[PDB]
Amino acid sequence: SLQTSFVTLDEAIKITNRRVNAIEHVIIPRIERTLAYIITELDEREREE
Amino acid sequence: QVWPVRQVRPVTEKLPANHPLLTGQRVLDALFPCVQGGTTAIPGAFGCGKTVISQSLSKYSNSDVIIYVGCGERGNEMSEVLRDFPELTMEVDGKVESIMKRTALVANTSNMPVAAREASIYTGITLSEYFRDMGYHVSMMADSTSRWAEALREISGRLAEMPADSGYPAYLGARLASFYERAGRVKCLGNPEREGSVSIVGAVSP
Amino acid sequence: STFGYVHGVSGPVVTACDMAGAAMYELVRVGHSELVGEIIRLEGDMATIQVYEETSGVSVGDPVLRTGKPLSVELGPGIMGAIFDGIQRPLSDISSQTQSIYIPRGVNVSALSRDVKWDFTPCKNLRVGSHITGGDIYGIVNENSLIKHKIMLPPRNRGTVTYIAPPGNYDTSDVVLELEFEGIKEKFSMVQVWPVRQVRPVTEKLPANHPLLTGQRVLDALFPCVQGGTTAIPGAFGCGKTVISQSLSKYSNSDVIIYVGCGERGNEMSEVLRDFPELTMEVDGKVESIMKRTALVANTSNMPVAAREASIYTGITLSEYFRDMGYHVSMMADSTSRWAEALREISGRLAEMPADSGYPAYLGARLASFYERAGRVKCLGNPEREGSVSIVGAVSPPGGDFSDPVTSATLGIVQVFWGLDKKLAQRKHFPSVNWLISYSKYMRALDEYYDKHFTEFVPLRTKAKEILQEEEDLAEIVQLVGKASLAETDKITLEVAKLIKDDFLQQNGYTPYDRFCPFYKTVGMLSNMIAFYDMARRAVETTWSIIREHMGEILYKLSSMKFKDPVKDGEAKIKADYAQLLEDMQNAF
Amino acid sequence: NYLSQPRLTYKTVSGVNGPLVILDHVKFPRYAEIVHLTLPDGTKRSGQVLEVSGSKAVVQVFEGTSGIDAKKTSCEFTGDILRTPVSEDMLGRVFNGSGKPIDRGPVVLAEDFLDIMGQPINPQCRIYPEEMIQTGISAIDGMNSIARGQKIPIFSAAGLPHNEIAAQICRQAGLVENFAIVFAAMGVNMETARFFKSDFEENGSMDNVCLFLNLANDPTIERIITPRLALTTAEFLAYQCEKHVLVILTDMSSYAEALREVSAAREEVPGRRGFPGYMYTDLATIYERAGRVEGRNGSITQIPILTMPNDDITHPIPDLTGYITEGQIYVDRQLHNRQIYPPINVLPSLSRLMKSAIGEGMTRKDHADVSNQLYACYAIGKDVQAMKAVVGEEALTSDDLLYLEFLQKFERNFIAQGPYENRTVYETLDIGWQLLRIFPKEMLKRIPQSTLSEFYPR
Ligand SMILES: Nc1ncnc2c1ncn2[C@@H]1O[C@H](COP(=O)(O)OP(=O)(O)O)[C@@H](O)[C@H]1O
Ligand SMILES: [Mg+2]
Repeated sequence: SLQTSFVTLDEAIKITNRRVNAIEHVIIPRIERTLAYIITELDEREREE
Repeated sequence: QVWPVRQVRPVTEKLPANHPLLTGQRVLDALFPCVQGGTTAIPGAFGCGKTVISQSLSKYSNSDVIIYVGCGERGNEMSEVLRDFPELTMEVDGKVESIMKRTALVANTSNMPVAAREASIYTGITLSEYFRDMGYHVSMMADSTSRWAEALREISGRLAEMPADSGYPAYLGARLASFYERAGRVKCLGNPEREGSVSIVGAVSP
Repeated sequence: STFGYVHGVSGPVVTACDMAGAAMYELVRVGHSELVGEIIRLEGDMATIQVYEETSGVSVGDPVLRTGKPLSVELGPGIMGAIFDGIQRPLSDISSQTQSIYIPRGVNVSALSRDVKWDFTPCKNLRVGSHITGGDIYGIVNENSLIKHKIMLPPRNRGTVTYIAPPGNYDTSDVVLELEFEGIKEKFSMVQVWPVRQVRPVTEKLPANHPLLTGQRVLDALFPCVQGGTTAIPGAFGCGKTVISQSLSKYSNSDVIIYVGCGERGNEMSEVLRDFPELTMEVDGKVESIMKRTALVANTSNMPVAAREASIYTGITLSEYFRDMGYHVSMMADSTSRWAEALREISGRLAEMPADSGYPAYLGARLASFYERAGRVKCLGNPEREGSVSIVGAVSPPGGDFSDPVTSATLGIVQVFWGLDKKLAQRKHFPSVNWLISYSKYMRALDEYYDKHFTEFVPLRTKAKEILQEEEDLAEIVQLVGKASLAETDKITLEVAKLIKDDFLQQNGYTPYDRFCPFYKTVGMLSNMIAFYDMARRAVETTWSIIREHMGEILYKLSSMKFKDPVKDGEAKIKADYAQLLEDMQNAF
Repeated sequence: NYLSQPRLTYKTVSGVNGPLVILDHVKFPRYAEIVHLTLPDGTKRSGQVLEVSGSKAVVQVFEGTSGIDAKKTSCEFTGDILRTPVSEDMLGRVFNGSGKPIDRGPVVLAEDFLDIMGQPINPQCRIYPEEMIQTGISAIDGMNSIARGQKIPIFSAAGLPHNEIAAQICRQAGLVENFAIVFAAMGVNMETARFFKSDFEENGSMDNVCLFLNLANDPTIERIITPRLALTTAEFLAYQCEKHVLVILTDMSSYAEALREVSAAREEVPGRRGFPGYMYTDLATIYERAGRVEGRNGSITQIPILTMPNDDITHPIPDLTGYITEGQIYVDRQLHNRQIYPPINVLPSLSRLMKSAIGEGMTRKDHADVSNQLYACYAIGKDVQAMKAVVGEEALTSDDLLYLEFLQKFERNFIAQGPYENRTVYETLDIGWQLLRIFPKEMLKRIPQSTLSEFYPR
């Protein structure tokens, strides 16, 4: 009962530690440099005005 | 004959384009094909190869004549054109002759004056409409139509005109429209009843 | 002419007429209460002036009294212990002459009082008839017990001495020296007036070689600063900023201090103005107050925005006048982020074009033309002296982000950055200087001093830097897999890194033994802690357990090293005790 | 040929604001004309007429309008545009930004007077650069090799050692009989000026080095004419004295930041991030003054150093530089924290003239193919390194472990070389071929089977 719950646990840890590292490294660094592009492009609409 | 560069050349009737422009590149001929008599834009940043696509299209395409307009680009790029073109030939009727015999250059580099970037575009299309009327299939490569648009911005900054978005004048889209519309496969004026074509491949530098 | 008329005021800006011989950026006095303003445009006979004060009740036709000078400081005796604003009005005299709590908007009170008497004595080389160039010391005023105020010539003029003063007590209005030149003879008192935007002339820039002994152990060893250098610190709410600003005034080898609070706050400036008069300096005799060698430039944000933008140039010009005497000045601009907000309002009022995030086009050039006024240089004048100016400019970025048109333009001009951290204050690690984000670029010029004076310090700290740089990649795996898979070589260098962050770097400022750790204590407290490391490097190449349980008392002798009080403990005893610990480690191994 | 009429001296200033002085009653003013202000307190300042209109002349001064009167200042109109006294004796001397000597020396004895704006070379008589300069750096001479007549910047940042590799490519500058180096420093510190000055005297090279140093405390309108002075003497040495010139324009971001303040004072039309609309043409008037011509045996090569803000290649300083020049050299911050001395990230680096400067007669046959495979094996292994940080260190294909074996052996052995080591191009290609030995013969797709049979078994 502790062997079948052991090998199914690290099967569900690798699918979670990848989904955490898919957010910290692919999704959030794509949003935080999208938001860095909005502010530099909204500063240029103010100088043109 | 003397002809104004801002006046469109008269012609009998416009025709739809049917024959393609085979550039020689594999992705360009297969996926995104262009016809002779068609308009094409090549945007891209520095280091992408906007010139190498234009050099490979001026050497190996199926166009009769080639007119290459360097509008505000590097001086060594217009100096490598007239180096490797007379040592490159083509075979049309069993004989070989260099591809510089079908090429005319209009070179106005970025070191040269600014307002002559506009005069180099309108010259290169008027030589392109002249060889259109003989029945040839002209192909025109404006090397940068984004340095022409920076020439219009700097002239409009001295006239104190009101800008459009990003400082360009409000008539920017009307000068680009009256330049690309002069292309097309079209039945020429005159009694011997021939047909010509102008293909404009203008590389934008955003 | 001498008078102009107002002809129209439209806010802070006055378009004064009848001013033909007026210069650009020249200070005038607008109105009946004589509000101070500067000429900013000049269209024929009219001069467009923006007023520093609040224009209210200024009529058309009020006199505009021309002065003929730009914004300039008065340099002379009576400056040590004085508190000015950014345009050098004496705050300690305005509150005494007027007996109130406000600044009365029309005070042309002189920055140096002309009622106190100063004991003047000449240089004893100058006689009547000597040729004198600009920058020559022709007298010394014994201003305090600490500071001898060397009266110098202005760098502009030149001539031949025809009248020197006898030794005695004078005001700042009495004529002291008189100089014949070609056309007319010039006479001038002990005070000189120098424009704050104009860089002080000097003979030759010298390279900076001598370090600033700040007193802290992490700053004197790992990220050293030189006298004549430019540093920068983050200006957050609380990390360590109060003790880095006060240990550098108490425990440094700098002769005079200038502290420029530049539009700070209401209560954050009243905290500074009541803590610096109550500081104590341990000179070789008895204890003294710190205000015998310290001047303050105090600005809150209620003050004018051009008296907040020119507070930096007032502070660096007081720092350069005391540089030319031969002293080693150290200047701390309390905030340069609040100074660049005074440029954005000055440029935003003139309708200048914004460059980046609202800041004007000349932001990076005005910051460079101030940090390049700092340096150890050989001064003007035939007495053949040398001086220095060190600049510590704090930067408070928005949100603690190091990407900003002020912060990213500061890190490209300064050489040293002492990175104070908010997290190390929450863990009570004092001082809170981080070691990863900090750096120092004066190490290549400091080896020539270290090989002539200490000679076992340069490879000492590079071993201490690679230990802590190793700890950050070891810190991610101690929670990943754990110490059960940690190597016998890697688990010891983690355990001496915890000895580094506890004994060397962490230094309590209220304990009487660690208020001023000199460099003889600093070289000793690391030479017995790196020699412990490499003898523990061959001990694992021959057991990690028996060196931790048997040398636990030797672990205590290194962890009570920082206690070897050097005020009341001799230097030679501390060197003697530190050699005895070195023999105990070499014998136990 | 020569001006003989006396000079008119006006006291007719009628307006001054910012850096612009406006004179009235000027008799036939000339565009781009130099004037000589003398202040009421006696100091002299120079100027340049920027716009005429009828009888007015809008002159900007090079030192700032601080103190310029409306009645007492006197402005003398030199009747010609800005020419500088150029000579062969401007080689071994240092100068400031305006024109003047710094090293306690005399003025130039003026072999002739050249206009600093120049005039553009005819593109028919401009020949292609062919002879590869072996500069002794493996990241350059391996994959980003420069030619003799090539403009190529060093894309840097703040704090990275771009001054150090500037002095390193000065010593080892030779062909695969020395370079007359012209150095222009604009907006630099005091230590950066002393680092370049004491290095050109250390290697004995200050007999053919003309330093044009303009410090950070020098006026910001003298930074405009500083590259124009250092390129009008470089055209005198290369196109008249037949000399091979190496021009280094360090801190080109301090030139264009000094270009933004002048245009914002004139209220010109802004481009991106406040820079003027003519920033492309103003940068190209000092970048396209390079190459070699057909009638001469001299040449001029430009290596303009610039620091990009916030490590961004899309800022208007390094973006508009890539459109004019012929490929860039990109030093990196991530390779500087690992204490690699040349931190040259080769992926956004380029040499547009390297294809004509390498080959069989130039260096050797295998050069064009090993550089395409060293570039592709580096680009795949950085994509693999961006994959193992998300997936794991153990869920990779066994082919993907060789790309981690490549990069750790690439950055420490190929590009890292030390500050005084000058590897030849035959040293580099035998080091670059060692890193391809760890891959199979049919995983190198860019190299054909012909030149694999001659070089890969070794
Ligand atoms: N087919 C190719 N094979 C190898 N290299 C190429 C090829 N096409 C382009 N390049 C490289 O791309 C570079 C782009 O040249 P260029 O077009 O002038 O840049 P830009 O787009 O700024 O004009 C060339 O110098 C060359 O080194
Ligand atoms: Mg191109």
